Amino acid sequence: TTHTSDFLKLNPSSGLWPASGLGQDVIVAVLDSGIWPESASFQDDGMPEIPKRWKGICKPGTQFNASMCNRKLIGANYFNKGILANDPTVNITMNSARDTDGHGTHCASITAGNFAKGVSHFGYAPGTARGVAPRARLAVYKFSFNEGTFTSDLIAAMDQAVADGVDMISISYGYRFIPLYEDAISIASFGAMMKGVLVSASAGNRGPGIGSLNNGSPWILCVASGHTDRTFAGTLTLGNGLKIRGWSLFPARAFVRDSPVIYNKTLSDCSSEELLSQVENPENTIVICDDNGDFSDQMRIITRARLKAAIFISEDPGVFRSATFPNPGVVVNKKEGKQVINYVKNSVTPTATITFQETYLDTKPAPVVAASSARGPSRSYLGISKPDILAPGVLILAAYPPNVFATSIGTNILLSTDYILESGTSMAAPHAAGIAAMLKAAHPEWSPSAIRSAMMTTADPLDNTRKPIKDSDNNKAATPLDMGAGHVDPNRALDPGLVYDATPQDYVNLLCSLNFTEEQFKTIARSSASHCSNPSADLNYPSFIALYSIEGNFTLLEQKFKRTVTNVGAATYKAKLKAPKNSTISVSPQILVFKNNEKQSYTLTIRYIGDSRNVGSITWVEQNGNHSVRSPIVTSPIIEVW
Amino acid sequence: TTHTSDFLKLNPSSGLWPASGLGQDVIVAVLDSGIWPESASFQDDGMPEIPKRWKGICKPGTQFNASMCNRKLIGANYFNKGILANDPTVNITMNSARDTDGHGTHCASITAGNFAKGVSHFGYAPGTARGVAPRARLAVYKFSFNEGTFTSDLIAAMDQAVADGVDMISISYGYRFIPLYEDAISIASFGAMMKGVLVSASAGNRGPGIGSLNNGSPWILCVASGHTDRTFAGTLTLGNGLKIRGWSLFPARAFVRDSPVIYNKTLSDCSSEELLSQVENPENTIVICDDNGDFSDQMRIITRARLKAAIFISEDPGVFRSATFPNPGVVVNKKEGKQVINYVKNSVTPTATITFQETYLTKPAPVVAASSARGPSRSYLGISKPDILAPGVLILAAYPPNVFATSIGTNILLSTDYILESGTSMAAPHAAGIAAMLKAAHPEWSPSAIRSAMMTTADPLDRKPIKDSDNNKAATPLDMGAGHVDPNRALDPGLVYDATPQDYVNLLCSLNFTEEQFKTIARSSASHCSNPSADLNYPSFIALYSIEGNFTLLEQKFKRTVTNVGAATYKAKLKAPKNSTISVSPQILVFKNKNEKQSYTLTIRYIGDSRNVGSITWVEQNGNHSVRSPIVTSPIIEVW
Amino acid sequence: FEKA
Amino acid sequence: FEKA
Ligand SMILES: *[C@@H]1O[C@H](CO)[C@@H](O[C@@H]2O[C@H](CO)[C@@H](O)[C@H](O)[C@H]2NC(C)=O)[C@H](O[C@@H]2O[C@@H](C)[C@@H](O)[C@@H](O)[C@@H]2O)[C@H]1NC(C)=O
Ligand SMILES: *[C@@H]1O[C@H](CO)[C@@H](O[C@@H]2O[C@H](CO)[C@@H](O)[C@H](O)[C@H]2NC(C)=O)[C@H](O[C@@H]2O[C@@H](C)[C@@H](O)[C@@H](O)[C@@H]2O)[C@H]1NC(C)=O
Ligand SMILES: *[C@@H]1O[C@H](CO)[C@@H](O[C@@H]2O[C@H](CO)[C@@H](O)[C@H](O)[C@H]2NC(C)=O)[C@H](O[C@@H]2O[C@@H](C)[C@@H](O)[C@@H](O)[C@@H]2O)[C@H]1NC(C)=O
Ligand SMILES: *[C@@H]1O[C@H](CO)[C@@H](O[C@@H]2O[C@H](CO)[C@@H](O)[C@H](O)[C@H]2NC(C)=O)[C@H](O[C@@H]2O[C@@H](C)[C@@H](O)[C@@H](O)[C@@H]2O)[C@H]1NC(C)=O
Ligand SMILES: *[C@@H]1O[C@H](CO)[C@@H](O[C@@H]2O[C@H](CO)[C@@H](O)[C@H](O)[C@H]2NC(C)=O)[C@H](O)[C@H]1NC(C)=O
Ligand SMILES: *[C@H]1O[C@H](CO)[C@@H](O)[C@H](O[C@@H]2O[C@@H](C)[C@@H](O)[C@@H](O)[C@@H]2O)[C@H]1NC(C)=O
Repeated sequence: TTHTSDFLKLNPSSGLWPASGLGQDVIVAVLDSGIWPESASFQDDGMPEIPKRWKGICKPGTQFNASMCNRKLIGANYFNKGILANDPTVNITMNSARDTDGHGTHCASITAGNFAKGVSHFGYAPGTARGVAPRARLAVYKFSFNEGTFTSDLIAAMDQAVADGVDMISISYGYRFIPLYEDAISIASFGAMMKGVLVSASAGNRGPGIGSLNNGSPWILCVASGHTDRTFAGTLTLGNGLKIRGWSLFPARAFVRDSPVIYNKTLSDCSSEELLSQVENPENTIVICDDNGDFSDQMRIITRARLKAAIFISEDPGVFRSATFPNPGVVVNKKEGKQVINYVKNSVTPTATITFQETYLDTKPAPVVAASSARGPSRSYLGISKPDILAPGVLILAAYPPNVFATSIGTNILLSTDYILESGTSMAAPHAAGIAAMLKAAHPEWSPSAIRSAMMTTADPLDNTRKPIKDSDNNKAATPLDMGAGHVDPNRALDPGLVYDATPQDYVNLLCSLNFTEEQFKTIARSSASHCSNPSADLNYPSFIALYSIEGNFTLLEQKFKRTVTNVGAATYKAKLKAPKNSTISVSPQILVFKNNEKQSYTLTIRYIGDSRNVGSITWVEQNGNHSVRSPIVTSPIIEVW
Repeated sequence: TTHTSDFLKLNPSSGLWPASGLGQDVIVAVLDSGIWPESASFQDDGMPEIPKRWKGICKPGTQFNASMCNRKLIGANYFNKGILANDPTVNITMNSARDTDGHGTHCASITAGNFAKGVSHFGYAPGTARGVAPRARLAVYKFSFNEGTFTSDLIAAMDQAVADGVDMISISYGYRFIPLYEDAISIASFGAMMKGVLVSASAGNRGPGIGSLNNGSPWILCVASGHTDRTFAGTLTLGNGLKIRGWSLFPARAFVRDSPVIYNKTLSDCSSEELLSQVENPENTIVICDDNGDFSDQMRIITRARLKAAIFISEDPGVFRSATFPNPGVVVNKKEGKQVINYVKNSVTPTATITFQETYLTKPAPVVAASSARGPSRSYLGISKPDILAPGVLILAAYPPNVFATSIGTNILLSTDYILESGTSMAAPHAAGIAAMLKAAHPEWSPSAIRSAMMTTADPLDRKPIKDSDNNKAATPLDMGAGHVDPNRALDPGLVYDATPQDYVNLLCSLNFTEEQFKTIARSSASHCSNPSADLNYPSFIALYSIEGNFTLLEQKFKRTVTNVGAATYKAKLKAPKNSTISVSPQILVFKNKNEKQSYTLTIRYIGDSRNVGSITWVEQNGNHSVRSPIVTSPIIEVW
Repeated sequence: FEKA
Repeated sequence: FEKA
């Protein structure tokens, strides 16, 4: 987040930031393991008085008193009843909203961290840290403790946040293998939606297997994780002058200059401690490791042996998500790996030099879907496409508790920090939640469904090379089941031209269509609605999915989707269509004329056959304007639902 | 140097700084291993135009072209003729003024480094770095190369500096075991003194033995090294709330919290790698090390064993001068060591916490470093040395970014833009800059006079007498000269013990060298000299006594001439060294106006057996001026 | 549960 | 000789 807001194009001059006053007049709630209040990110240097609308408390507890709140961290509350009920015999070490894990502090700062001067991750990603919404108000709701995390506590946290009058909810947690009426986050999310509060939730980190995501509910903004254009450097220079910008996250300014490099196939595997222990003068020599699919193990074996450094040959994506680099060294791709190994064989006295703590903001292509980001379709509900949108999630810099394990050097030295790099959809969601909040500040009347609409139909499915965003796991084009509508584009979302709006009643009608028992139904809708005589599964969503059974014979199928679009811009749009491979699509009308909040409907129809998830889209381009309302379309097999 | 200037009381409001313009119009030459030009300490942000008087060159060379100089680093020159002449078969890797060692860069920044924002030594001593004279112009002269260091190159370097018109010379090098007429820095320094250029040199780091110092010549400002009031901390907190501020310089924000601690006499020695390797879960356990006199070996054994951390018990002065701390740990004194050990013995599950990268601003201070070389001068006993005390222990200054700085674990070397370094090398450049500024405020003052001001105004107290770190007793003039430099006062001394180029010739003349040895030192600034005189007008006194037989009452008379740089009158206050009497005449000096000279005679009657100290102070009657000169008795030892 |  |  010393660059993220720049990566999103946010700025003080124009766009969402100025339009929303950096979200100063809005409030976002963070449901996680609590917060570390005294962090610079949670101070209130440029904060105007607290909105009178707010009356949330600063609940006292262990090492936390009711004065721990300010005009930035305006609310603090924790929920442990679930843990005590489960066992009253438990001694809760940190019985308050104070964070003893880090997850909560990291998310909090990512969403609404104040400007923090001169921070970094041990020299990497240096600069000023700030949340996607630097002036948004923070309300911390801790339901996750070291002693345990309980569903009921989670639900109690949200209910309280919604009741407090929160504008937005951010939650980086997910559960899998359970039906809706057993899905805590979803149950509460429904309540939040019913009361005009959008919920941004991580998609999960168990990708890239099909339908591996969670929080894939129609009334939740499901977020996926992408890489940024940021990279961390261990510049590698050989004795022959060859210079290579490899990868490295060694947490210190190591000094490895003109050291002897060796390449010995008998150990180039870097998997034997016995072998590696046989390299004389291991403290002044650099050993080269071949690609064996397990870099992290190599790093371990190298760190144990105490080599001056190691040159790791690997292109495994997992390497570029981890900040675990306890020993000096660099990672290089297959080609570069050969250049290096060559130099060494064609020389006696082959040496090398590696510098550290270098961060570059030029990577291409970007963004890119994280190989571990959970993938749709939602096994909670195939009916609607998930995830919804993409956001920065790989190695994000944010606040962190100063008194907990951060990273490591050698085998015995643990390091701590105020700002650390962390990866996952946990880092992505808060980005969205913050943006969702600023949109809500710019358009106070917009509903949770409309705001999610502005973000989706305005998203960008192209990377910085202007090509289709790739899936890290395969390098092919990412699908909607990978990145939803695409990468968030705040400044555009501020002015979407059209929106696919929806109302609480619309979600009730959708809920009923699920055909649960009335007890199950009530389990989910609790008291926001009552068992609902107009079922409807065709929810007005800003995206389309076409499902096809995979049991038996496949046969040309046909689906029709009815949509209503309300003009938030007088203007007329023409529909541009790109049909998913092996299938046809048609809209009607094909044009939409607007006189001035006016609503207007249309119907999309797809003729497809199953075998494989193909993608297409439908964009409503303004004729006398520059508005473009895009919605992804994807075909999908019908997999086992929970 | 993020604190040093504050420690000296220098500031923009009053004193030397404002009166000197931070030395913007003055030039100090640095003779060392070169410099690293791109450093922030050598940029020229708030620097006015280069004084037209200057015409020094920016000599091109390896990785160094004639555009490397600016309004700060106004001169860069190197001298390698001695090396090549010695062996033309040599391939000098860095054939220019670019520093590949660091010593030269560190010294240059200390004396006149420009303001540098947000720097530190791996988290320690953070802040803005700046030379004692932030706006003095830098003239680099490299005579020390990786391939070698030759006397003739040193002399060639000084001669050029003096020729270039430099105002002051700073040199942090020394040679021992040679007579004056074989002493490189002394020969060149004599020529410098002859031409109005004061040379500041380190006393050496071979203390605390008697007469261990070098550069102890009458025509040199010999500088000793003292501790500041800064300290670096690994705050130690025991499981029982006991909090102890110990010492640590581990170069990273290590995380050791609520970790198990053990005290076990079988390994408490911390000398056996085999024994220490028997402690299970060594990676999550803190071991206590007894004081065994070899802390640095314990640290080696500990680091090699990969223990979470270690609590070292020690008060060895060596520990507080080193930045070698490659493993998390804390050093505690003997008392604290007993508290920690007790807590451990009276507990099952004793735990400890230690945080790092903490720096605090200690009593008493300053204190003479145990390794700071001591007098009397074996180059010339007659004149007390060293001359003055200045900060030299763990000072922060610029450093080459591509050389070894410090270490973590046994296999990880680290580099830095700013590092902590100790020695008389750090102290000399402090005096050099101060002298440079004094010269800016008084453009007509001679090298001898400037040294006078710096000495007669020095502070002997830290409000007690400055201590010798090696023994914890009062420091002698042979330990710290006149005392700790006090720049602001030095600006207005009231009276100065001045001297002329002719005075030194007369002194050299009295040594009775062969006319050839004499010429070697001269060497072209004077001819072989009909008014020999060994009583040089010096702002200090030393009474020597032979130890080659029975000890009998001895007497010594000193003749001095004090000029008035302030109408005024002074009265002489006397404190005679132990086991001796002193007296002065006249007892009162009257001045009718500025620049008037007045002479007096001090007389000591003493007996030897042991270096005793006293002093003479001329206190102004209708003012606040106090001119102080130290007096020390000393045995006559082997001279070179 | 899983904290993502 | 020695550099200090
Ligand atoms: C929860 O906290 C309790 C109070 O701090 C612990 O009980 C107390 O433990 C002390 C140290 O063992 C002991 O001095 C106290 O007498 C005791 N009881 C009270 C009322 O303070 C408790 O520890 C558990 O129960 C105690 C009695 C011991 O038998 C231990 O074996 C237990 O750990 C804490 N509970 C836990 C699970 O840690
Ligand atoms: C490649 O790695 C081999 C395994 O580490 C090296 O052999 C090892 O050499 C050790 C001393 O150099 C010796 O103690 C080990 O027993 C031996 N290990 C094995 C599995 O053979 C090998 O070094 C060369 O071959 C060995 C046997 C000795 O003859 C050395 O003198 C040779 O250099 C490595 N190859 C190299 C360094 O070219
Ligand atoms: C000093 O640098 C010279 C190069 O500028 C070295 O001589 C050159 O060394 C090259 C590589 O060893 C070789 O290809 C050149 O033919 C040779 N000659 C010249 C004119 O450059 C010199 O190295 C020494 O002398 C050479 C001739 C060889 O005999 C080397 O083995 C010698 O080390 C360098 N001198 C030293 C002491 O390194
Ligand atoms: C104090 O340090 C001693 C040296 O490590 C410990 O004794 C060592 O115990 C090892 C097993 O823990 C054993 O392999 C070593 O041979 C032995 N070393 C020596 C020099 O005897 C000692 O541990 C105690 O004494 C040993 C012999 C065992 O009986 C342990 O059970 C004891 O705890 C360390 N601590 C103490 C309290 O002695
Ligand atoms: C509430 O907690 C704050 C946080 O420390 C307390 O204020 C601190 O008090 C300690 C005393 O141990 C001081 O060291 C800190 O400097 C204080 N900081 C601030 C921001 O006040 C405060 O005293 C606590 N209130 C009560 C009633 O206990
Ligand atoms: C020498 O100083 C630096 C260090 O190598 C060089 O970059 C300079 O290069 C020359 O001048 C610079 C400003 C730039 O125009 C470059 O293209 C030139 O080659 C060089 N400076 C001079 C004055 O030669």
